[PDB]
Amino acid sequence: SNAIAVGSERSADGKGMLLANPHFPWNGAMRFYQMHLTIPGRLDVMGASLPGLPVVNIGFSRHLAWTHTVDTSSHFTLYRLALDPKDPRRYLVDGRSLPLEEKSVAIEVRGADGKLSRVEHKVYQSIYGPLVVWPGKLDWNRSEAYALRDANLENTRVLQQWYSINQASDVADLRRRVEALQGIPWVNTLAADEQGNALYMNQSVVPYLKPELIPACAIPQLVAEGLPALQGQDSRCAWSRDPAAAQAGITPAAQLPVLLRRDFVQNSNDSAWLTNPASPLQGFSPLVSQEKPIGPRARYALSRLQGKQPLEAKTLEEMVTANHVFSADQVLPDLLRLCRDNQGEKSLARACAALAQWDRGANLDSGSGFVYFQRFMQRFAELDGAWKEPFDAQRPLDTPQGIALDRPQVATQVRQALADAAAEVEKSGIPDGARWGDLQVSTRGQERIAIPGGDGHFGVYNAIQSVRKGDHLEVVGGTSYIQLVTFPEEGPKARGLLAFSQSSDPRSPHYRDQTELFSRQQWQTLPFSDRQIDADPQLQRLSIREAA
Amino acid sequence: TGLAADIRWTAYGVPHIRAKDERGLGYGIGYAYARDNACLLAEEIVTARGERARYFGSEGKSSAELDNLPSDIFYAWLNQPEALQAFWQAQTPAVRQLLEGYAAGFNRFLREADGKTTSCLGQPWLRAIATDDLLRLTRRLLVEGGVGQFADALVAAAPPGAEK
Ligand SMILES: *[B-](O)(O)CCCCCCCC
Repeated sequence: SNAIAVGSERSADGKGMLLANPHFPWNGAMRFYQMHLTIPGRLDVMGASLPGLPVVNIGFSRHLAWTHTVDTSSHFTLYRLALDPKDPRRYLVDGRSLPLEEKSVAIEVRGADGKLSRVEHKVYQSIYGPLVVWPGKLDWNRSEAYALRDANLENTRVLQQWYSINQASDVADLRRRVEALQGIPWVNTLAADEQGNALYMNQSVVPYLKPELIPACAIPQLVAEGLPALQGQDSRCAWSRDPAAAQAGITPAAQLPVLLRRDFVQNSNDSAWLTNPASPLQGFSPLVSQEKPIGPRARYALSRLQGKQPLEAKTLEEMVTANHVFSADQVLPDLLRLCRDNQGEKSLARACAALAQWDRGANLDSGSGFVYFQRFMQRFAELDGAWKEPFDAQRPLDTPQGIALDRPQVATQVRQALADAAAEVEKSGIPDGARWGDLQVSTRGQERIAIPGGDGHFGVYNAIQSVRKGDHLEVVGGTSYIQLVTFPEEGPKARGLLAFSQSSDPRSPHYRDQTELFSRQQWQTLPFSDRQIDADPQLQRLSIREAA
Repeated sequence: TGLAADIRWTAYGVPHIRAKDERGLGYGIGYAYARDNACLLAEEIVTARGERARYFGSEGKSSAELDNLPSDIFYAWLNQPEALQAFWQAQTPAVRQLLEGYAAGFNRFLREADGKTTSCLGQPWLRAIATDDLLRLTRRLLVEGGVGQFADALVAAAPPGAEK
């Protein structure tokens, strides 16, 4: 997901502006749905929501717009148990042997017969939560096992929290309501208001450990691999309690990253650290936010947002609709140089041509250079020390960059990766001069619609995830609900689309109407005022009631 | 005590729901969502109830690509009656009313549906929902940042035998 909030110091009109570009599945229980909710006098909010939820998750109201991105904070901890040496169904806490709890669940299974049979399954639980096994990494042997404690299991505040956000007036009010309740489960929140404040909050539900506990409560080898793993044989490694937290064992709001500015804030699923580089966010728990190298989407965004030139709504829109493959900017120039150094290598001929004609985009019209580049990058990512200038923590926006072609061992390997990638692409069935739009589609009944965009890991801001299905790449997730909101005096001006359309049902008049529009990248008004709603020539109305 | 909503649809089937209270508001939301996505919601409620293997057998998967039986084990464990009850009792009146309204509105559309925008008309798993079903979906959503990512791992967790 991407999010950009702009404030009075950088917006073309001196007011707030918000771009919301969440990347979520195109089917299933996380498929966004557009709606506008009004209780006249006290509630008036519009946006999109997830299935089954009677609240708006991402949206806007009269003076405020807000959105979310998945954060890098941990919302659970693994606990390594020390098993009782005499009994692998018991575990030690402070040297004392405790029994695992057993909860049995029974499931009905429909057989080939069409008859049901009952299946019983034992779920083992510790004081921390259920045990989990990852064969070859988190095993359950005679020495150790792993339990998982999920902080959001106790978060009964999540629905109240969005309903409260739905009633928020401005950014200050939004911040108060989120910090008070702490009901947001696992996302960042970014927002802008009419007055021109831009807000970033890393305000979610996060396991809390006092800082003095962390060096000895961590499992060093597992946290080095990115897992929030704690020592489960020490009672002192329980989540810390703090009276100010809304929920026992989670981090108080005051210890979570917040950035309130009037120029901009942004996030593309990296940590809080470089939300705005002019004001780095540092000094938080490793459970909360770390200073890790930022991905290419954020690196791209920052390269367009930095500076002193005003940001227009159009600027933010085109950051999405350009479909620029930002990863190419770090790799393609040196790659093209290697190509010129290896003309005559017939095996590289088709690839090098395609890469040279390529517009460096993931547009419908983009050439097969994108496909060659993707397969190369996948191999390039596995090479060691191939960057001409590796990540530099003192230049986090500009590194890594280039290919270390001056090192022979790198030059040989990069050329081999290009050869392998080229072979792989030509091995597949990609026709002569097929464009990216010919390949990446979304199926609607028995038709296909060409879909622009590409994988976010290659730095396409308009992130689109696809899987191979027969003769094409079928879109499974990515750019979904789009809203771009500004605040002219008349009222909120919102613009966007729901990429996969309102309905998942093929019978619906709204199964593919917005998808055709997404294909052509033609965003539309999101009508909010009664006057906007009444001006729509497609307006339909129905009133319904029934006794309680 | 009286559910009523006023719904307007603009271009692309975007609903604008107006009501005097949360119950009425929920009523309009559940009705309008059902018109577009009844089968989706029905399918995901089946998942969140741990009943996929019951309707579809062991060889299929959920829309999260988990095998039906491990998925069922996980959501039966996650959404036990006690957990749902404690969750409900911690909800504010306003949220309870939103949810009660949503269920009623979804169920109203089902009663009237003639297949115009519903492809799964007649399926045994397409049926009236309850507020508990919406709680099951909410809890399912909650744990996507946590134990939900380890659903297969939870199901696989069994103590060692006599191996060396
Ligand atoms: B993105 O980080 O790929 C997905 C963000 C979606 C936010 C969902 C908010 C409702 C729970």
